[PDB]
Amino acid sequence: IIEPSLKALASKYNCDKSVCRKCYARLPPRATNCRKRKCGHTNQLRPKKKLK
Amino acid sequence: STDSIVKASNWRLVEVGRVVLIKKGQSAGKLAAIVEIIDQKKVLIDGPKAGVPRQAINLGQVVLTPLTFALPRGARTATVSKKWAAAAVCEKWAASSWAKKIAQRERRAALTDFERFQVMVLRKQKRYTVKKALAKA
Amino acid sequence: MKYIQTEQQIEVPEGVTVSIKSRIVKVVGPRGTLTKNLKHIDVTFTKVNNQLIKVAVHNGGRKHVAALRTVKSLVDNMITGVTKGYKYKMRYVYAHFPINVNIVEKDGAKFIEVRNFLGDKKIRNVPVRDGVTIEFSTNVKDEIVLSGNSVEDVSQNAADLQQICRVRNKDIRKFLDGIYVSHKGFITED
Amino acid sequence: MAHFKEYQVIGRRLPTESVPEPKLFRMRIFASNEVIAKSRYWYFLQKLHKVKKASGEIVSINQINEAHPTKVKNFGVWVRYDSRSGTHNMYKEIRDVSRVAAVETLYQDMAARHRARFRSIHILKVAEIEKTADVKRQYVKQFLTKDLKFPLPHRVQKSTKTFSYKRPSTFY
Amino acid sequence: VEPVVVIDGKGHLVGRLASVVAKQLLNGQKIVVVRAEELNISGEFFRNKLKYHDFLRKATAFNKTRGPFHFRAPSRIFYKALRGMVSHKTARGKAALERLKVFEGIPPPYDKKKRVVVPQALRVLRLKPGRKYTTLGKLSTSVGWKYEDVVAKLEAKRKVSSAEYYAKKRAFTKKVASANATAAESDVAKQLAALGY
Amino acid sequence: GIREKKAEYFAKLREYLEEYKSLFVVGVDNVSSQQMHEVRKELRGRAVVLMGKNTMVRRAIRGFLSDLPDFEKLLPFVKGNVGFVFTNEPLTEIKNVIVSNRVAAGLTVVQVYDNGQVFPSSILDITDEELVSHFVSA
RNA sequence: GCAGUCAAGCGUUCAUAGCGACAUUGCUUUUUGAUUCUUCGAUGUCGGCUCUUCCUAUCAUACCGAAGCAGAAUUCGGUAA
RNA sequence: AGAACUGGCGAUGCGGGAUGAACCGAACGUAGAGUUAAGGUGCCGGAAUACACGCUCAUCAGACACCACAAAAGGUGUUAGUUCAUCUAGACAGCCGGACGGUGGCCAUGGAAGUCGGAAUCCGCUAAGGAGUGUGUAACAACUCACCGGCCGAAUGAACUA
Repeated sequence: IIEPSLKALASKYNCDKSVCRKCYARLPPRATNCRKRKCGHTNQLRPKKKLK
Repeated sequence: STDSIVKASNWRLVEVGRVVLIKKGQSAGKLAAIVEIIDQKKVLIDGPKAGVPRQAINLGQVVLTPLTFALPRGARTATVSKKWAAAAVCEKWAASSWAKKIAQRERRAALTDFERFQVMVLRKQKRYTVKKALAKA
Repeated sequence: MKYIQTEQQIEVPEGVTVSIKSRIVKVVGPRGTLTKNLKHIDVTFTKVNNQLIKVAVHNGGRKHVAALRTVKSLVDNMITGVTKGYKYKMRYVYAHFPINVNIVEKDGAKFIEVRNFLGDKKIRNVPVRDGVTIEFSTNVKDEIVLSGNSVEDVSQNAADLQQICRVRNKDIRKFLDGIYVSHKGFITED
Repeated sequence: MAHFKEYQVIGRRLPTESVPEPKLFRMRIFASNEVIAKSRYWYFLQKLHKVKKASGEIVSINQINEAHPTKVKNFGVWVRYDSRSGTHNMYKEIRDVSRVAAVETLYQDMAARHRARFRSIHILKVAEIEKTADVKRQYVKQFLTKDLKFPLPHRVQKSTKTFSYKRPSTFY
Repeated sequence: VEPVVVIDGKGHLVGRLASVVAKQLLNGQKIVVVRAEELNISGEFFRNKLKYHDFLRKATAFNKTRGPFHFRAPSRIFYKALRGMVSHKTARGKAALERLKVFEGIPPPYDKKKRVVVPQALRVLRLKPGRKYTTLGKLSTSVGWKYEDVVAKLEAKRKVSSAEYYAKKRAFTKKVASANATAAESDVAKQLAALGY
Repeated sequence: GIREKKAEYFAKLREYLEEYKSLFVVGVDNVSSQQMHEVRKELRGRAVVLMGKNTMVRRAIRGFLSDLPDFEKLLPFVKGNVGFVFTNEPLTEIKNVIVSNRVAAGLTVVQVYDNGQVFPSSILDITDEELVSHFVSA
């Protein structure tokens, strides 16, 4: 029903990010270090896990 | 109009050959000229005219002027006082109302008691004149 | 290292009239006019011609250099926006529930309204800014576009909308419903 | 650790029947008096040769001054110092008129920035820079740029009195 | 040098203003301060809110009646810091805080007289640029001050009246400049001039 | 290896500057590699063409100032996208093969060099009637 | 007792979703300990009852984030007394 | 808890560390002046909102030994430095020009021409070119790179250190 282009688009805006291993934050999927204070602008991130 | 109107404030710039007042120290109230810049807070000045040596100094006790002249970097004292007087710059500072008030408060300090009474009565008569004058006007 | 002084160049072309005074910057062009207030910075403007302006920092630190650069980008955006216009297109998306988008006014407030958002009985409302315009496209479905000179207004209201269209409690990666911007260009230049 | 100066300290081992007139040895020192000059001379010569002051003698001390002291000038500076956790070499540069005030700012900067102190600090070497564009430090080459000039914005006006009846300025 | 001085907190900083003022009151110089709402402080609003909230929550656990009164007004805030600077427990502190008054806005008599400034407290010059700051009126209303608007209303009214007065006086002075230069170009004027006046 | 490569290019430039009695500095702006290869295939007769980084070209000639001293004023004209068309074949003919044939307007002749002389190619493109107006009017 | 670092390894794969070996750095005094300073010309010496308040190293409720989160339910986690 | 040297409290006031037996200072006849100690000079408080070179902005800032703490380990906040490499034979950034021929390279099929994919990674002429890093066409057409050159021109990056 929903097409691959809109799919990949909303994926970009939601699915393609990265996470802080400490504060669990919504980070750019290519960024380097954390943007948040408490995590100390650490560099310990992951890619967000994709479905199934 | 189509004319873009920028307004930049206009500041007294540090630069080569820049005429300057010394405000503190032994050479307080004197003039020198900056030749070359050491850093943001340090420069080289010389006042052979005014009798201030060639020296490095601080921009905090130094105060700038709206005046300036032109000069080749690295110049020594000969060329310094040379182009200085060639520019005839003390004359221009003399023309500076700034300096006029300088010498004003100077004289006013050097006044005498009887001079002050003189001033008193002079201003009295002047006042009467201006009173009735503006009273008419 | 306390950088001594720097600056950057801003293009004020034909058709443009910029008046700057005390960090208050008005600009005029075809589409209208735009004002901005940078009294939060101590940095100087300079004209060389109606084609060319600079803005300069004196005796500056790294942050302030960065501030200068971003301020260039600001005013240039202002220029481009009151000249070419700015245009932000979002596609609605849903797998089951069509995103019922409409517009309504209250005292002439002009709130966008949305319904049917994943079966929501909720009625979502987003105020519209002044100076901005909204359009429902025809050549393509659910291709809502907004436009205006004020890039601020445009981008921020677009995001306002796609933020109020935000699914709770669930996994977004499947529950992708909500609005998403597709493209941004200029009104002018097609 | 006060207003600085410069002295050449020269000393030798104490002569002997074996070695009358032993080798002399020189060092340029920066210090606020000949006293400290001799002191640090013994220090460095202790960390170089197996001598103590009661083993040697000062041939001489000579206070030094600059050739051309009304000349603003650049120097490269090679320094050793001692951090909390170790010790490090370093090369810095200065723009000033004299070696003296150069070292003055050198030390005060190593205090402000690195908080290494005179005792922690060792000079390896100083040299005025002949050529421009051989400077490596940009905070200097800035000042090297040709036909340079600038303002000094936000003037501040020292008040000697408490109140001024008028909103002051910085028009400068 | 006067029986009175009159200060605005405009562009000023609180601690330093209070410092000089306390020293001067102790030395016996009578003061009023007004336009207190236009005080300014270092740091951002949130930090300052936090500090006010520290002072706020710190009260007498078993009776907030007798514990530390937390005042909401810009006026009384500056007052409190002044009291911290002054020995308010003495007869001396009592008399000094009697000598002193502070307001916000600027009432009739104290508007018709003059205002002064104290460079040793001034935001514009004493702060270094690039650095943030704060205003007491916002802090006060944040932490419970009510009357921030009546202030601005009356102050607009009064500034209008005053700017009107100022321009009146300016035109008068320009007339006077004319009818004084007329005799400035006179012998007695030359006499006084070489006398230095 | 990169320095050996730049020196190899220099070797080509020197070999050519010495072996060939003329070279046409040719503005090669916007020229496609296919147009270049067609220039080569037509210039298989005599002319050989050499390109590269103009900085390396100027460095080559500045190094070759020791002998062949008169290449020095090629350097004010080693600018923009330009290359050398070295040759021994006649001026107007090589100029026509370069400018007219296999052109797209678009390779131009920025400068020509022959025996320590400087030609803007205009006197070279002068066809006739100039000697006529010179000999008749004198 | 609480919280962290590193990362062997589990997690079908997958060092680090959740966990985490061997090591290791701290914190709290709601544990016991240790001491014996105070008090033996006097501190009323379990427990529960009733009662108010404070803490947060948050169980729930508000809000958000992450997941080996399809939904549901669940867990990791932050703001939060 | 216990021993070694010395000095101190207890027997001992005063100045200061707010406060304190043990710190530092210095030890007392009763008074005057003066100079100072350690300590300090925004106000409380007597004393420079003194000067000067700089570091730093903390949504939990910091602020005087003794003395009422805080560590490992991390941070592209910030500062400075080292070492290594790229680069003036022209770097990188960044733009710009070419981004081809043998050649639509082979299989796969309605159509796949460097870019759905399966299988090979050659040669030419080149400053250079991938039998292509991707955009776009039903497929060509059209672009930007890999690779090379025009441009600015001196800088760019990596790892480290405190």
